[PDB]
Amino acid sequence: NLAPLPPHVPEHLVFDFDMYNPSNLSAGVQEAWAVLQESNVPDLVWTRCNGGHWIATRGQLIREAYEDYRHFSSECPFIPREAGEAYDFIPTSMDPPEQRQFRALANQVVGMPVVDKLENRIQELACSLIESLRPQGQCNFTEDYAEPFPIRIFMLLAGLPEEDIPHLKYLTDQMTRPDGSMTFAEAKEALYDYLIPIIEQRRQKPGTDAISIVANGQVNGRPITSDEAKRMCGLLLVGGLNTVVNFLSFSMEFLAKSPEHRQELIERPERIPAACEELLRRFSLVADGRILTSDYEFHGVQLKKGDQILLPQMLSGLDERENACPMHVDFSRQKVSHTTFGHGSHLCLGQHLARREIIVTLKEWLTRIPDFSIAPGAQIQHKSGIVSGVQALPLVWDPATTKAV
Ligand code: HEM
Ligand SMILES: CC1(C)[C@@H]2CC[C@@]1(C)C(=O)C2
Ligand SMILES: [K+]
Repeated sequence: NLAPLPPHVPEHLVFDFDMYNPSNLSAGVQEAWAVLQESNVPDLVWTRCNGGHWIATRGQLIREAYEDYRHFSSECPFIPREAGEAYDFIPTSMDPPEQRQFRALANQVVGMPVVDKLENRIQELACSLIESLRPQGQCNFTEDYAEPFPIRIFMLLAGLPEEDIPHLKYLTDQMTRPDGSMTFAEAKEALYDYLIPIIEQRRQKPGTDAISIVANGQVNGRPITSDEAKRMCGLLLVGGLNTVVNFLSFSMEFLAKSPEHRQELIERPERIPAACEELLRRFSLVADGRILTSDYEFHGVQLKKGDQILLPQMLSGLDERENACPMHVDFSRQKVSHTTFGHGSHLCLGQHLARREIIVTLKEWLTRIPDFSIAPGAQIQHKSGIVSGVQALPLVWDPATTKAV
């Protein structure tokens, strides 16, 4: 159902795009979202779907809005409104300068230093998972690697039982790609019920894991509260279980269909970091937004206080104004422009971990399984939401062409 058009919204700016089920989804999710950048669509439109909200379609506007937190607040960053209001993760639900201290603490646990420290376990796991698959001559990448690799590394960092992964993944799936079984608030409360006793125990008997570090951290001179700890940890769980996990599948689906791109990285490995960046652009997958703090005219459009605006991080790099031939993958672009990891004060803190996991995957997989393809008769399907994903990715290969190291 489309929501009634608000009086202040001109009819020529309406474009009923459903971020949870785009029309051209069969052509791939990024392609489905790119229809918003066709010549028939204004730079800023209003969709009546999911309660009704604005959507900035150009990199220029997305960057702008993400910078101007005074007008575009993180307080209600998710669509639909019920989700945006229930969303209380730290520091994502706060605007500068309040998020400052909280962002610093989260940085201690998932920042650059920590990624350096865990580099060996990351390399270890990738190699391990891949050496297991190698002889099989086939695998469902989404469950055999995309999920275990990033998630187990996160469980290791947070000090959580790998036994809890299925329960935790389901809950985070409901917060990014809702299947209807639970509302955001319900998924959040279940997640919080899981976290609370664990935070309690670690505040009493502190450890070296991320949860202990956060739970016993200091924010602005005083100790962090159990609630604040819970809200930051809730966010870490989502980032850990529902980001790289989804992205790896888009990348590997592409590689499975691009023999020439695979060989290119095999021959010239020094290019992998650039290829990681290019894949991050072409297969960007996040889309959240902000809320108007007051009436405001943005690029000739009258925005009303309380209006929600989706600022798809995914679109900036697909914008032909930012990158020529945006849908083409070219590992040697002189500049890969994108906002895949966000923009503004909330720029992703886990980006260093994400890039390491991606780069390690690229090199390690290609070393052992240089030639692979999508299973014949496989119909790959994508799913859309706050973070898009791949339903399943059936891969097949000849073991005789692979090699152990
Ligand atoms: C492919 C990988 C990833 C992508 C595309 C991604 C994307 C994003 C985006 C777009 C934002 C900003 C959202 C906003 O402004 O409202 C963000 C923030 C954040 N990300 Fe990531 N992320 C990735 C991986 C991770 C991982 C592995 C973690 C770690 C668990 C993580 C933790 C965070 C945190 C804590 C923030 C909040 C920072 C703040 O509010 O100041 N992310 N991420
Ligand atoms: C939008 C995000 C990818 C970023 C990290 C996890 C996520 C869903 C958030 O809530 C902030
Ligand atoms: K909120």
